Amino acid sequence: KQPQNSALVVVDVQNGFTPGGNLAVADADTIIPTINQLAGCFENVVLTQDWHPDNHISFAANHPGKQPFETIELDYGSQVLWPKHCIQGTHDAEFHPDLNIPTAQLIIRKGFHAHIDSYSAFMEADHTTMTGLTGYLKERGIDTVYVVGIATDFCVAWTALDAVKQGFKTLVIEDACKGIDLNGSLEQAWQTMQQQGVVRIQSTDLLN
Amino acid sequence: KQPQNSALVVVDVQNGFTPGGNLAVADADTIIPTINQLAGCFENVVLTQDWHPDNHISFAANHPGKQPFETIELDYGSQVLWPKHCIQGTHDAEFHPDLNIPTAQLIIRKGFHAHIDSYSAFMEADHTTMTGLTGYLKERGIDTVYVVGIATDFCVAWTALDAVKQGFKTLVIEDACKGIDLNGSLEQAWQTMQQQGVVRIQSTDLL
Ligand SMILES: O=C(O)c1cccnc1
Ligand SMILES: O=C(O)c1cccnc1
Ligand SMILES: [Zn+2]
Ligand SMILES: [Zn+2]
Repeated sequence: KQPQNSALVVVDVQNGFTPGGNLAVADADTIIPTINQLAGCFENVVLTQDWHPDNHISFAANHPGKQPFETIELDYGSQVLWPKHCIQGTHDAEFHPDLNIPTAQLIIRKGFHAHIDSYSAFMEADHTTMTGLTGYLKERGIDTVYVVGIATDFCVAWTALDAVKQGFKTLVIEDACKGIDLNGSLEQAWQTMQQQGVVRIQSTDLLN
Repeated sequence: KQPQNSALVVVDVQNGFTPGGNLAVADADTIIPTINQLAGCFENVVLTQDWHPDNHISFAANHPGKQPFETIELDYGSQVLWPKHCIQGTHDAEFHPDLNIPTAQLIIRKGFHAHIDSYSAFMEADHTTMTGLTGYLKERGIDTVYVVGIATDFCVAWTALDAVKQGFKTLVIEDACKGIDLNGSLEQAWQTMQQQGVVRIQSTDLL
């Protein structure tokens, strides 16, 4: 069992990002059993939820003339636009029915500001609005974060990279993640994470 | 329309503490519509969930020869013993079906250490284990906390009192709360809360 100063952060294991959902990442449901097992290795487990209002600025539907998977320039920089997904209170937003972590101690929703996305569970896309997560973990005596979930190259990568920025020892458990790979995002995410000192590990490194 | 520096904390609006549940507080379902309406006044809304393992020390069932509602002495002081309630993953632990706050931004579970209760969403019964809530709220720029839910004299009172300890301006919205009143606990929880400068308001004051 991992020590009290470690937490597992389970990123967006939601209907919306799994097969059948509005932004389904192929095979993303196959990581769930590994995640359920990993969470049993940990004393401390947080789960995140993309939690968008219908009018969110990340939906291509809210920008005249723009299509899913196009990028647009916002006050805070480049924003990829998406199909509508994980809208607050909808089926798409719920956790995947295979997810089974009764010991989870926190559920932190993100992306709820209409005008600011938040792939990261730690900081919003404006690079300035802090979500509360850093404060929560530090108060609990947590100094080490392992990140799993969906998508590797968006919410997992940005959560991991913000965890580093905020002072956490950060690791990503690769086989408990699944990626989208838009215009080469997946390899770039791995390169950036590795440059910034995120440790790339496999589930077998913890379970055995 | 409350400013960004204020948050509504919704305490344990769960099947377990409402009519039908394992630790049912009479009429406690009746506060839910007011709560739903109040959440609509706030930018920032946090929900709490009592979240006990089956093994939990607060259950009478785990102390042979003790009865629900009797008090025993633990390491950290007095502990009321209860019916089994709000066990992790069970129907009893779930939010009440009438609760409707899609804008809620956090759900914090408490009471999950087998050996330590946690009526308060800020600090556990041992007076020392901090739950993370203080840091989360301070990080978000929140300095004022309004508290609603169940029970007025336990999880609501302790949450409010710990919030004061931690430096928040603290209010409790009386008609959006419901109590248990064990041996005078209700009137006393109000006394203590006011002595400590918790503001007692009514939903109509906010709405
Ligand atoms: O990585 C995610 O979970 C994600 C991807 C696209 C949009 N919103 C969230
Ligand atoms: O106030 C509460 O929610 C409460 C009351 C008794 C036991 N556990 C929690
Ligand atoms: Zn999103
Ligand atoms: Zn309890």
